[PDB]
Amino acid sequence: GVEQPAKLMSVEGTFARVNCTYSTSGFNGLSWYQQREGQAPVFLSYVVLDGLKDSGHFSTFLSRSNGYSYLLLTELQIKDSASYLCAVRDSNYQLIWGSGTKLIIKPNIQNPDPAVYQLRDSKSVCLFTDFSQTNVSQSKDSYITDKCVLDMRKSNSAVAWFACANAFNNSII
Amino acid sequence: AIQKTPQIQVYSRHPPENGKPNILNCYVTQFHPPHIEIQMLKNGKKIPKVEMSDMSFSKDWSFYILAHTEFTPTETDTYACRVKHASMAEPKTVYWDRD
Amino acid sequence: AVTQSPRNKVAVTGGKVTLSCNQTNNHNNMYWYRQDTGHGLRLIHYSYGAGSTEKGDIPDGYKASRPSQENFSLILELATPSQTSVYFCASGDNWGGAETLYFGSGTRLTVLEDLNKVFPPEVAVFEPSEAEISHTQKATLVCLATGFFPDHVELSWWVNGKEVHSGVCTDPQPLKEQPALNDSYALSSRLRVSATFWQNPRNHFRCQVQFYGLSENDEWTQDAKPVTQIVSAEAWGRA
Amino acid sequence: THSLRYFRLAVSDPGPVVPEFISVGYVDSHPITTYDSVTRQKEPKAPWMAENLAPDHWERYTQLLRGWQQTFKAELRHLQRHYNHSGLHTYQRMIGCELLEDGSTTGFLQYAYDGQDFIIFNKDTLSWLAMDYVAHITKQAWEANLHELQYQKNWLEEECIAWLKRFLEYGRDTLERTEHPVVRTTRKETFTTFFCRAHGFYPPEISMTWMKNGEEIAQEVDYGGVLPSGDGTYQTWLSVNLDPQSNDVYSCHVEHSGRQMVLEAP
Ligand SMILES: *[C@@H](C)/C=N/c1c(NC[C@@H](O)[C@@H](O)[C@@H](O)CO)[nH]c(=O)[nH]c1=O
Repeated sequence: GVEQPAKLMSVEGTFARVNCTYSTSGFNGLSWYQQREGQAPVFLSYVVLDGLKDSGHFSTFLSRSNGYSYLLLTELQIKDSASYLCAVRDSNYQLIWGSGTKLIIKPNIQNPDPAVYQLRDSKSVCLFTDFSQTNVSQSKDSYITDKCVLDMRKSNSAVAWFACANAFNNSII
Repeated sequence: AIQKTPQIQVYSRHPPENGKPNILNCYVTQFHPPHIEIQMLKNGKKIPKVEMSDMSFSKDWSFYILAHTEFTPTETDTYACRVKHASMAEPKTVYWDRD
Repeated sequence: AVTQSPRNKVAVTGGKVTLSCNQTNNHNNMYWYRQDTGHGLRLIHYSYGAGSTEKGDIPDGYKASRPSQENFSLILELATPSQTSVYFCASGDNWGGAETLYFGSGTRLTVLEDLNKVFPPEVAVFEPSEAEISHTQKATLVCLATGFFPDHVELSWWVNGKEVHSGVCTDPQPLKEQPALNDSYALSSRLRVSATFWQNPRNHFRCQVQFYGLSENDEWTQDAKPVTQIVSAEAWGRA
Repeated sequence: THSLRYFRLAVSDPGPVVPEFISVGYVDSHPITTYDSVTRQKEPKAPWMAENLAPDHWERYTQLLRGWQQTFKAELRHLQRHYNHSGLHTYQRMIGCELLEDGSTTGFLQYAYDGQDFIIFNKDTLSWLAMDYVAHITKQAWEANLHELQYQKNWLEEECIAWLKRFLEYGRDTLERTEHPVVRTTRKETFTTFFCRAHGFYPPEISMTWMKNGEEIAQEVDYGGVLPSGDGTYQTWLSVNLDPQSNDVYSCHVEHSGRQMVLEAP
């Protein structure tokens, strides 16, 4: 009875809005949970009235009549990279769990330096690193993993294992 | 702690035609705490067919319960309703008057 | 707070599996869910108190009991495929309509028809590229764990005895090496250190992969004994 | 007007005919549901409840009610500590909403300890009203749940009424039924008392303005409330005292559901 989107992209900083639309028999409250990729879901906020709960860190506005709510996540970061689960309560107190929206956060890079290096062995893997519109793809039915971001004391990557400059089916740039 | 004295009210279901069967009700009201003992009497004997209702709640935190029994009214046989409650140190008995 | 045991399980079709949960939180509400790809969390069994087990949306094949106030166990009498999911245990503050569920760490259960397919991983670690050191002024290491099935593995880096998390960028979900049938999986984690850190040959780098597999109390006639094991491939710096 | 209520009862002693926990719901002063520690199953108290409610409603709302049985027994064991009380003590609860005429709705939620009021919830101020020092500790603890208070305000204002209207239409045949009264008048001898009696009507509402002569209402009277007959119908009586030597005639003027009747007075 609860429908929820499944993908969301945003820029580090900025903000994002995960949505949740319910069609339950009744309404006793709407709760938000955040699940970080194999960790247990963590309670985020609860809304049952019409207004928005300004928690500073985030906000959650609800619409009784229109029948939907959105979570205003702001000041995004790597920690704010998860899927979000909303659950509404039936007139007979049954939790209706939505599917979940995967909010992927885009790493803002101030020196995009598309460089592909031939990694050694210790077997020659290829590490497309430090390229965020550069969308990678898996192909050739060999082995291309997807993008990821790391931290320092902030660079992307794409490991894959022809030669490094084989120009695979991914839209390289 | 707080105890309220009941309100025994004994009457008949249908207007009595002496020698024709009837059901005489004993409608106990306004009692608290909820525990109570109600017994109906016929000429002093204990009527063994007293059927009580389930205990009901009132908005004033008091309870009310209606106990009845089938009876055949005559011109001599008297009927009463004895109720023992924690509010009273002795059971209270109310007799039925035809009026 | 709320913990689950066992954290991982690999059992044969038609076996006895018991998934138990424990709560330090003095809550009297405990639920069992199974989160599956596609449709979201689906309740299985719960309880409102000790000895008050009830059913849920999917009680098919599952039975539950609550011995004490801090124990609610999911008992799979006859295990089957498609009973394999991530099982989350949640506690509930008895706030009625308001309810803050406290979920415990997930339990990856896998039911296999033949236990021979369970494969531990093979770990390989790849030294940096000299061009990257010259260009990036940093060295991006890469560790590849391949040939493991089921996907109950966790990759971690161990630099000089310390589990580094600075630049570690393990792939979230593994990928099947041969995308057909058993389809042994493979995952790829990457660590990018500064050039100076790799140049010193005294800094020791390690890629640890923890594999949860066959329990010791299981039959294994073939050959060999692919039980839970930590497998690694070390790497030292080189100028 | 119409009203839907749900009551709860926790007592310190399971002494017979009063279980340890009781919870009954009432629609328009009529029983509908029931639950107690003896049955541990919510059951219907009216035929128009088990017919218009499928087995799932009864199944899931006992699973909740048993959760409330332990919760309610626990709150009684809490208050007895703050008063150092022992023996028998009653812990009550009343919640519900009433849809009046004119469309205006109300909501209420209050507790009671030993009959007297203990704490009362205010949905329009999102606050609890305490009665003594112990009830104030409860206020300073229940108020600390903004999620809780908002949930209840939603239920009283928005969701309870949906249950009331859903319940009125179900038993519309019984709750909107019209049974006309049976009026007989009898005579009692003073030690000159004329009674007007009515049996077997249903709405519990009747007017027995007892007249005198032709067109003069008699001032002095006696009244008895609408005592329930027990089959679903109600009865009443009202007795004037005729003047000892006046020889003025009397009548009864019973009106009920828009059908007035006029009777003789011997
Ligand atoms: C079956 C309809 C019985 N219901 C029942 C209720 N229902 C209302 C319930 O949701 C509220 O009391 C609760 O949300 C307050 O936190 N209440 C009750 O007290 N007893 C009943 O049997």
